[PDB]
Amino acid sequence: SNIIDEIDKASMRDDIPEFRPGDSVKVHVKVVEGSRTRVQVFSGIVISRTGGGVQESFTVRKLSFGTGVERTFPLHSPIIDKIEVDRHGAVRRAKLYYLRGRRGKAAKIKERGS
Amino acid sequence: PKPTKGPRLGGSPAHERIILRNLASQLFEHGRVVTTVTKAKRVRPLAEKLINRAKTDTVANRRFVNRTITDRGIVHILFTEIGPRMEGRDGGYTRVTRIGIRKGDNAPMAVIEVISDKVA
Amino acid sequence: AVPKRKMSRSNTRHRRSQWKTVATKLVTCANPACGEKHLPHTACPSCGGYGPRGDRRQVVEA
Amino acid sequence: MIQQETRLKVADNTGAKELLCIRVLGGSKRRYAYLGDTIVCTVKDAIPGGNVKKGEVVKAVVVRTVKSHRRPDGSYIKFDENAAVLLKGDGEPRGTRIFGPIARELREKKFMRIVSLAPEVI
Amino acid sequence: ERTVKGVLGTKLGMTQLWDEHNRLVPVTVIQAGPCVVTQVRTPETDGYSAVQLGYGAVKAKNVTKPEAGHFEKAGVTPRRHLVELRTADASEYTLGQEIAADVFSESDFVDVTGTSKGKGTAGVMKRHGFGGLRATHGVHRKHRSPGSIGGCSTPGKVIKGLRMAGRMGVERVTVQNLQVHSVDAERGIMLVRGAVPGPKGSLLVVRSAAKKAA
RNA sequence: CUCGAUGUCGGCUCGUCGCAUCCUGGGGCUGGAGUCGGUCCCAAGGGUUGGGCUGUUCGCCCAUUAAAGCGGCACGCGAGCUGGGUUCAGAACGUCGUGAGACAGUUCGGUCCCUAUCCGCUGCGCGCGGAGGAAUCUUGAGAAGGGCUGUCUUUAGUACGAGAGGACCGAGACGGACUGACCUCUGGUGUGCCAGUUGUUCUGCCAAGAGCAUGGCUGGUUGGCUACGUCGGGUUGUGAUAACCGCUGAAAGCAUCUAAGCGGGAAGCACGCUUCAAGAUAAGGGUUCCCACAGGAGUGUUCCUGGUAAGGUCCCCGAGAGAUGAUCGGGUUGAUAGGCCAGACGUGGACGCAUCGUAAGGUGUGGAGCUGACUGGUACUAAUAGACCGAGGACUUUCA
RNA sequence: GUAGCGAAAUUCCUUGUCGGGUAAGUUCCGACCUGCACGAAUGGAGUAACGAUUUCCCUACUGUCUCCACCAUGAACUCGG
RNA sequence: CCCUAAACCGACACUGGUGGAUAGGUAGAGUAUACCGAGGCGAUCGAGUGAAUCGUGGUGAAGGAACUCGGCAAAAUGCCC
RNA sequence: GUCCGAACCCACUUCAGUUGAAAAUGGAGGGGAUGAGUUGUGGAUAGGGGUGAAAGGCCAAUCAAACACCGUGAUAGCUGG
Ligand SMILES: [Mg+2]
Ligand SMILES: [Mg+2]
Ligand SMILES: [Mg+2]
Ligand SMILES: [Mg+2]
Ligand SMILES: [Mg+2]
Ligand SMILES: [Mg+2]
Ligand SMILES: [Mg+2]
Ligand SMILES: [Mg+2]
Ligand SMILES: [Mg+2]
Ligand SMILES: [Mg+2]
Ligand SMILES: [Mg+2]
Ligand SMILES: [Mg+2]
Ligand SMILES: [Mg+2]
Ligand SMILES: [Mg+2]
Ligand SMILES: [Mg+2]
Ligand SMILES: [Mg+2]
Ligand SMILES: [Mg+2]
Ligand SMILES: [Mg+2]
Ligand SMILES: [Mg+2]
Ligand SMILES: [Mg+2]
Ligand SMILES: [Mg+2]
Ligand SMILES: [Mg+2]
Ligand SMILES: [Mg+2]
Ligand SMILES: [Mg+2]
Ligand SMILES: [Mg+2]
Ligand SMILES: [Mg+2]
Ligand SMILES: [Mg+2]
Ligand SMILES: [Mg+2]
Ligand SMILES: [Mg+2]
Ligand SMILES: [Mg+2]
Ligand SMILES: [Mg+2]
Ligand SMILES: [Mg+2]
Ligand SMILES: [Mg+2]
Ligand SMILES: [Mg+2]
Ligand SMILES: [Mg+2]
Ligand SMILES: [Mg+2]
Ligand SMILES: [Mg+2]
Ligand SMILES: [Mg+2]
Ligand SMILES: [Mg+2]
Ligand SMILES: [Mg+2]
Ligand SMILES: [Mg+2]
Ligand SMILES: [Mg+2]
Ligand SMILES: [Mg+2]
Ligand SMILES: [Mg+2]
Ligand SMILES: [Mg+2]
Ligand SMILES: [Mg+2]
Ligand SMILES: [Mg+2]
Ligand SMILES: [Mg+2]
Ligand SMILES: [Mg+2]
Ligand SMILES: [Mg+2]
Ligand SMILES: [Mg+2]
Ligand SMILES: [Mg+2]
Ligand SMILES: [Mg+2]
Ligand SMILES: [Mg+2]
Ligand SMILES: [Mg+2]
Ligand SMILES: [Mg+2]
Ligand SMILES: [Mg+2]
Ligand SMILES: [Mg+2]
Ligand SMILES: [Mg+2]
Ligand SMILES: [Mg+2]
Ligand SMILES: [Mg+2]
Ligand SMILES: [Mg+2]
Ligand SMILES: [Mg+2]
Ligand SMILES: [Mg+2]
Ligand SMILES: [Mg+2]
Ligand SMILES: [Mg+2]
Ligand SMILES: [Mg+2]
Ligand SMILES: [Mg+2]
Ligand SMILES: [Mg+2]
Ligand SMILES: [Mg+2]
Ligand SMILES: [Mg+2]
Ligand SMILES: [Mg+2]
Ligand SMILES: [Mg+2]
Ligand SMILES: [Mg+2]
Ligand SMILES: [Mg+2]
Ligand SMILES: [Zn+2]
Repeated sequence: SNIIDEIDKASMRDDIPEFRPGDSVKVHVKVVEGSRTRVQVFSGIVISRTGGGVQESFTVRKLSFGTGVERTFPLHSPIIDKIEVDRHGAVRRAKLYYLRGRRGKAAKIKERGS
Repeated sequence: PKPTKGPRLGGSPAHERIILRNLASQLFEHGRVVTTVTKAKRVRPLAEKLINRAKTDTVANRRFVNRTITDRGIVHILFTEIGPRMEGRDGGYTRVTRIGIRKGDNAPMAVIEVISDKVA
Repeated sequence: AVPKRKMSRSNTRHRRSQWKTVATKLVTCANPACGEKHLPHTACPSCGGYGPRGDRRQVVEA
Repeated sequence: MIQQETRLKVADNTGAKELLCIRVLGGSKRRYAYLGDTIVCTVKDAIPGGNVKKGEVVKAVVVRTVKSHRRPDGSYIKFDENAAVLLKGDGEPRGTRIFGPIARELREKKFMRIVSLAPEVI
Repeated sequence: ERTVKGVLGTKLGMTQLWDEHNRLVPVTVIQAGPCVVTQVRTPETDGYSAVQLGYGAVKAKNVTKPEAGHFEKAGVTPRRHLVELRTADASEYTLGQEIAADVFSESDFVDVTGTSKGKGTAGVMKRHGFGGLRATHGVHRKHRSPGSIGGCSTPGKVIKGLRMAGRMGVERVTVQNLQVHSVDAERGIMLVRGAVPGPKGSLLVVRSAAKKAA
């Protein structure tokens, strides 16, 4: 019902930038270190956006030290300080799962308006 | 529209798709059709989707309707007679009425028919 | 498996008596000019019409 | 998820290149090992020049699972290869270096040395 | 013998929240609507202490004369549902009294009772977790069989209570120690941390946690 | 006992029971510094792993675990599965026999079936009864389920001990296994949805599409179902006890846990928690509704017919329900479903047009078009119209 | 009883012993000879190639399995014959 | 008149067996396979319904023989240069 | 008596069937597929005999001696009535 949605509006945020899978994104994830806290930047390619209200989440793929790391973030999670969009990709798919098995020049995304 | 949940007509989902499309085409061809209860009640949503799409006449809409039906003569009927007949109707372009049963196999039979009178 | 013994008359009849059918109910046609019996929520086979005394839309050409 | 007969790669420089999970420590009947779980392994393949021989039974901690890992904040982490890090029987690495990214779940008060040597903790 | 607070509601669905430790918590949304005390049961007249609550929106043409008379004696408008709450403080309840979701605070533990979702006639492998037979290696038309169901000439019988196929679901299930996340009484909404039995729209009984807490 | 047939090993599945207890609980004696141990009692509530070898049982071994118990049930369980072993016809080896052949010697190969009548058992209905007919909410005689456990932190380096070592009794945190519900999250599915694409046929052709090839094949994917998913659960306790520890105390001037009596005392017993439950024919209880109908026989009215009240069913639209019955909701005084309108999800840029490119194609118009289940509206379509059942002051007796 | 072969389709004892392979190998692969009861045209020992033969191992691969879920269908199920 | 069959051999108007001739198009090496032609058929009980279950197909996270007497079945591999 | 592979011939594995569609088959794979190949028509060999790339195989759907009739109402210390 819309009662569920109006309850969700209390948890949803407003400062989310507009982006699509295929875009290069830096997510400023807050990391708890005992007494300390820090902001660690996860830079990568958005490969999926599973939508729907406060349930919206997006997946970012990074290539670090010869291994791929995928992180899935709820788009309205309070652990995300902010989201930066670097490149706007030019893809043809909603889910970029094919990038999992691609590395090198075959794994790079065209920029929007090219 | 919504899938059929249970087992499909004609012993196969592909055959059910064919059956529903042909049955909608025959409904549009003849105005009314006696086609047992389950087939009529399963073809009603598709037929009303098609009629609603045909309520507004554009070339793109005619091609989209011709994706189904596939008989351009029936497409012409739908876009010329059935379509303008439902200018003021907000849905409910067809009605189903039970007739009885078939002697051979006791199939409950019903006639589905496009609305004939103008709403205005 | 196979029936070990011939079932008694009492038990056979107890089971067989439950193989039955209910009578079809039938309703009087709302059309005053017809007044015949038809199935509920079904067009009258005689007049070929459906609906209350007012509406009365033709359904079957019979 | 790492179960018996799962083969893992090594994030250490002990010379071992591939481990076979013989058991998942943590209780009887336990099925799977996740990020930060300790397993008993055998060394299927090792570098000829190294301090670990093939067929040696060792203990390792699982890092870099392929399946997924949920976190209490609702996020998930996923890698592209099942990895593991050998141990000296007291919670400390046998090797002197760690390779590739390491999960944050290793920094649950437990594997401080591994997290310190981690090139990247995600 | 135990004093229990209670309220009736409807399962509206689920969503998710983030608590103050930034933890994702699944919450069920219960329209813990206004309930009215239709009847109070006393040891003198009934033999036990309990409070009958109403709750529910009902059409005036769907309430029969006996129900209408019951509600008229209660002095309240007719409600769709009627459920009792076995409380030892039933007396403190007056006939026609108003009960709202604010009967529960922001961190009370509760027990939620509802009728589970139905599954129809379920097999042994589904309704009892039976491990069947293998898929290959000569298994002959018994891949989901229940296996043996007894011994031999002794006891030459099938013991009572053996788990076999049958209809699963649609039964009273109580899930305990769910911590209420939030209560908004002005619209009768309760957010309860967890998953409660039953499909969306079912009736739910939210009572104080019998075992208090963990 | 069975030869007008009682199918014979091990595993799989499903259990159930005994206790001669493997772990967990309790206690004596030793002890034993502690830490641990080992032994005689109690105790069957729950739990009691995954693999290598062999057809194996057995057994050995690897890695764990609180522990990897022993047995019964036709050495439980082939109208449940397995056929590897055994015990058919083929063949070979060794040994034996002149030979046909033989071998609890070995080796390779090697048919089974069953639509469940009765009891049994898991589920689900119909009927009748519950002394008037109904509607709702219930009590619980009784029944079932559930009952596992680890590691770490702290008490405390305290007690103990010469040191090294290292507690009991309590407190807290986090797990394994098991399990209930559940779909917000993650994963899987997807005969719907969107998209791409090969071959081919077709819609006259272009354009745009359609059929078939496993949904032709691929890329995704809401709803639903689900676990690999996330929430919860075991308990905190009470009573009477087991072994055992006692108090007072004789018989027997003492003593003695006992003969009178009282107290402690375990995961066991009975409760506590969850669930079913008045066919509990002992058929319960509360609250509410309907009412003294009609016509015959009659032999105290009796009893049989008939129309109703309260109420219910049939029929129709459905799903939160479902094999079918059933259940729940709706039935025009109506949002029950479909359609329609809008939204969300999903796909990812439709047709057309403009422009660029020789062309395949690119860009723009434009998060476009399409679109199911989810959400909100809206009587446009179908829930027409009607029947049928259903008390009568409700048997009798005594009380008040 | 020679050449050769030998715990072998032959070895009872027996899972012989040692060695290899496995984290763990009554099978296997190479050896030993103590051949219960090998052995030279009922041929001995080998052998490239061949085998829907028997046996062991590695790799790839997977619902074989941990642990099953979901989809569509022919029966099953309801109605008529 | 039937004749790779409902008419023959199988007790049947039986998913079996039955010799020879003709045998087009596109993709293809092909008489394989896919979709079509000439031509012929819609198959000789139906209508429904998301039960368990059996048969027949399909897909699958992570793992990859831990299954099992045994990799049984399936998956992978597959064509041309 | 080459290789891959349809027709054709075969019958290795598996599943289904097992009161079957079928008194031996069907689905999925599998072997041969210029040869000791396969197949049509007609013919020859006959029961202590046939024929057998040999399994006591086959000789009109049960062959360690076919089928039919006859001796014949065989005989049975056995079972039944
Ligand atoms: Mg989206
Ligand atoms: Mg569906
Ligand atoms: Mg059918
Ligand atoms: Mg198709
Ligand atoms: Mg009976
Ligand atoms: Mg299974
Ligand atoms: Mg099978
Ligand atoms: Mg008996
Ligand atoms: Mg007998
Ligand atoms: Mg005992
Ligand atoms: Mg036990
Ligand atoms: Mg007991
Ligand atoms: Mg042994
Ligand atoms: Mg036992
Ligand atoms: Mg036995
Ligand atoms: Mg049996
Ligand atoms: Mg055998
Ligand atoms: Mg046997
Ligand atoms: Mg030899
Ligand atoms: Mg001799
Ligand atoms: Mg054998
Ligand atoms: Mg059966
Ligand atoms: Mg009771
Ligand atoms: Mg009883
Ligand atoms: Mg959802
Ligand atoms: Mg998904
Ligand atoms: Mg065609
Ligand atoms: Mg394919
Ligand atoms: Mg979903
Ligand atoms: Mg004394
Ligand atoms: Mg004393
Ligand atoms: Mg375009
Ligand atoms: Mg040996
Ligand atoms: Mg031996
Ligand atoms: Mg050895
Ligand atoms: Mg010689
Ligand atoms: Mg010789
Ligand atoms: Mg010899
Ligand atoms: Mg020879
Ligand atoms: Mg030789
Ligand atoms: Mg050789
Ligand atoms: Mg061979
Ligand atoms: Mg291997
Ligand atoms: Mg069927
Ligand atoms: Mg029938
Ligand atoms: Mg022909
Ligand atoms: Mg035929
Ligand atoms: Mg014939
Ligand atoms: Mg060609
Ligand atoms: Mg062909
Ligand atoms: Mg033609
Ligand atoms: Mg023909
Ligand atoms: Mg026929
Ligand atoms: Mg059905
Ligand atoms: Mg497959
Ligand atoms: Mg998929
Ligand atoms: Mg998989
Ligand atoms: Mg995978
Ligand atoms: Mg692999
Ligand atoms: Mg194995
Ligand atoms: Mg095993
Ligand atoms: Mg195979
Ligand atoms: Mg394959
Ligand atoms: Mg050749
Ligand atoms: Mg032929
Ligand atoms: Mg054979
Ligand atoms: Mg079989
Ligand atoms: Mg060859
Ligand atoms: Mg002749
Ligand atoms: Mg012989
Ligand atoms: Mg013969
Ligand atoms: Mg003779
Ligand atoms: Mg004579
Ligand atoms: Mg005689
Ligand atoms: Mg006899
Ligand atoms: Zn009429």
